[PDB]
Amino acid sequence: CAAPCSCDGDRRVDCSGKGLTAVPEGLSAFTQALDISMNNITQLPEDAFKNFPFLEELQLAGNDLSFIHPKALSGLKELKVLTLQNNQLKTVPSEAIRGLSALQSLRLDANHITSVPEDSFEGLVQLRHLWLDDNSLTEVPVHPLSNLPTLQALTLALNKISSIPDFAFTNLSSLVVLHLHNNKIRSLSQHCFDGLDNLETLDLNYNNLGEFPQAIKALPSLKELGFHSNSISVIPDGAFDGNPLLRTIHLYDNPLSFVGNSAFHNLSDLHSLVIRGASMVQQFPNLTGTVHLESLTLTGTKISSIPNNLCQEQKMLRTLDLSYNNIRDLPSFNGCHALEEISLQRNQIYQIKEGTFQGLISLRILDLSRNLIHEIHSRAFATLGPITNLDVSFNELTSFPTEGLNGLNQLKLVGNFKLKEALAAKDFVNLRSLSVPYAYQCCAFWGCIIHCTPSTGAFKPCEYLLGSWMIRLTVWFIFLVALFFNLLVILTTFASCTSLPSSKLFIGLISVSNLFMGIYTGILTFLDAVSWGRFAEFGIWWETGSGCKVAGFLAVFSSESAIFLLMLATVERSLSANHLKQFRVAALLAFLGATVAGCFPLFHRGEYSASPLCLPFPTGESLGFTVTLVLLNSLAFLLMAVIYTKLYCNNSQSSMIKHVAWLIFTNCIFFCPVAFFSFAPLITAISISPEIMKSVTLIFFPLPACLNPVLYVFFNPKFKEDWKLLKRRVT
Amino acid sequence: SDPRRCMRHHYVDSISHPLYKCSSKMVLLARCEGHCSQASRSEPLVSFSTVLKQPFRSSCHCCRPQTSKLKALRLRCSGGMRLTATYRYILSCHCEECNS
Amino acid sequence: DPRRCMRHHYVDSISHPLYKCSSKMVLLARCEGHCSQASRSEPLVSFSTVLKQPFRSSCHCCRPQTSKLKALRLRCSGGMRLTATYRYILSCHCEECNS
Repeated sequence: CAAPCSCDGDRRVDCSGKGLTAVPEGLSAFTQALDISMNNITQLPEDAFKNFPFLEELQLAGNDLSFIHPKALSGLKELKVLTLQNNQLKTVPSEAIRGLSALQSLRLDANHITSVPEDSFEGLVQLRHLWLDDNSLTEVPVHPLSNLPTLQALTLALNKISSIPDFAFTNLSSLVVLHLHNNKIRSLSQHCFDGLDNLETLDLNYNNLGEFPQAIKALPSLKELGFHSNSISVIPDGAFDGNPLLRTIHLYDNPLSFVGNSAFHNLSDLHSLVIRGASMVQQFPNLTGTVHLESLTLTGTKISSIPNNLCQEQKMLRTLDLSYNNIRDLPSFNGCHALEEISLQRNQIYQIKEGTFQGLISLRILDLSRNLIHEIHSRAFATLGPITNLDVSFNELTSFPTEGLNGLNQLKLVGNFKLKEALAAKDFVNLRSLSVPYAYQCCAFWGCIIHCTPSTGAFKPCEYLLGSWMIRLTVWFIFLVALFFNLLVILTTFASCTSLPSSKLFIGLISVSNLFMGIYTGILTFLDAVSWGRFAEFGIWWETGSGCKVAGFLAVFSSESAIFLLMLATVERSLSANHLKQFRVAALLAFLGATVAGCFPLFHRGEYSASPLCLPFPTGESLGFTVTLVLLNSLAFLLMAVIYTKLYCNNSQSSMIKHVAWLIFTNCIFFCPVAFFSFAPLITAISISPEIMKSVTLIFFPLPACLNPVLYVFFNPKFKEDWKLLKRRVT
Repeated sequence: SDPRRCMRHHYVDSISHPLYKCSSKMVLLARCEGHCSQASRSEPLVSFSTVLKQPFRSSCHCCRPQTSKLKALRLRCSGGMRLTATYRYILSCHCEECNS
Repeated sequence: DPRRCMRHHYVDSISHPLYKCSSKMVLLARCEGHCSQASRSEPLVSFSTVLKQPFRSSCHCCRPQTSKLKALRLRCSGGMRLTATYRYILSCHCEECNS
């Protein structure tokens, strides 16, 4: 052995990985394989391998070699493999490899070779493998290549070849592999592949071909063909005519527009066919002869019909994708025994018949989304047992059968609006993922690991509308007090025929507004009492019908009318501290405006559909009318306070003033809590829970409707006595 | 130098990723094939018991690799991807028993 | 061709070693020869970070096909004979070692 090597092996010396700048000395003369790659050898002197007469394999990759002496490779008559990649050879050494008649494999890739001398490759009578990729060749060396009839593999990828002339490879009768990808080829002559009768692999990817090559009708032994990532747009009718043994064709990443009808027929060895983006194709391709397909893909076309003999002719299919077409009638799929995946999304399918999916034992995945399907029979589901995924979404379904789908593991039925019935929870025991058209549909499955998409919370209860047994009691008490007290005040006020002062007048109308609020609370309590613990089948009908619209109108109309009426009362006292005629007209205008504000949300979309209570500001995750309404209410309260402050600074008169005061106050604080819950995303409000929010909204929103009359019946007495006096005197 | 002896041969194969869009590469591989002078035999084991277990003393020699090295190929795919293919390159071969 | 995978015969004295016995010679059978099919080993390629079985090797061996369980009582010079056993190859053919 010598200082810088291994020399350990069966006469196999390996010295790669060192900093040797020259061939080492002192090795055995019977070495049959030398590996001195990855070193700092830049030049080979004359007779540099005279101590290795029996060497057979030589590796010189990774060096900075840039000059080979013509007589450097002398006496290597047994050399068979020579590697010279990752070097800096500016040209192919023709006078240095002349005496290598036993050479079989030669690597010259990753160099800076840009010229091939015409005298090169003269003397290599046993060459089999040649590497010429990763170079700067601008043309095919036709003349040098007509000297190697025994060549079997050739690569010319990653170069700058623009076109292939006539009879370029007219002397290579043993070539089996040819690579021409990652070049700038944009034109092929007619007679350019003549003589390649044994060729099996052809690669033409990442080029600039503008038209489909007609020169491929000369390779009867061709099996694999690839021409993807080109600019081919039209495939001529009858293209693969002289290639009956094709098994793999790559044609994706091309702007295809038209494909001939009789173009892929009579290909018994093809196993796959994927075509995408063929916009100007309106007929199903002919496939009389191609009966060994395992995956068919035809999407983005204008195909409107499917031949009825698709499964009968061929029994090898596993996947089928026919999305993005104009298909509206589905032929019988009986016959495709081996079929497993079907994709038919984004079509015009309108019905599903009994025999559509009959005879599909191996079907596992089905996709029928965005097809506008509205009629599905009670069949075509029992024959497909082992099915896990069923995607039927964004359709016009009205009734979904639940027979034969007990083995599902993931169901998607989100997007339909006419399916208001409840799905049975006993028919989806094995189901694990669910999405439903309505939120309340999760109640049957999820309790009274599924993880349904709507994810019902406090605002979408399943059992109790109101909630706990306290809020329910709180809302029941508010309804029983406010209605009767308001009725007693109206009857006592609108009794005498004497002239009614405006101060005494506004009280009757505050009462009539409140009476309307008590009617809304009673409606809510009756609805809760009717459906106790069964807020599953009474939710969709309530929230998608006419009851919600009526209830929502009363809440908005009653709440907004009282605030506007209270504003006039404060101005009336301020003006008093003649004008009696204007006050009635003002009251009539306030009622008219309150009616418009209430009826405005009944016409637009998405509102009165956020909570089962149908209030306008149940957060409304509608940010119009709600935000608009809450801002208007805040501006009216600030003006009354200022006016009364003005009046603050500014017997019976003292009693009336004091009465109009308490209401500007009793009312202010509650509007306060509801409005604070409202501005939630700006301050985060220390992450208020949705249940405490619902409880606070229920307790406080109708709360003034019951405290306003009691501040006038018995508590804080001013003239109630007179009323009773006068009414009783009346009775 | 019988042509049918246990020796090593070279051939070229094309490597491409099955799923990711990657450019194909042409690589050189070493293969060992031939015949060995030693023959195979199987003799009945003479057991003295009530239970018999594989009573055949087999001795068969096969042409198998002796020394090899592991080299990885950097495959360049569409966009940004550096998928790596690995294989062992055969350095030498000899005849060794299949069982031992 | 005499080098093909055939069945040969031999003898062999029989005497119980663990305990004194008499000796007896029986005709056995074995296989020996070369098969026409050759052996080859080709490497495997895989794109995963973790390596796997580096090579794919095929090899044919001359191995028995059919056997008969037999027995042979002897004389161990004891209170009883203790018996033996084997398989009497009746036909032999080539088969994959790793089959």
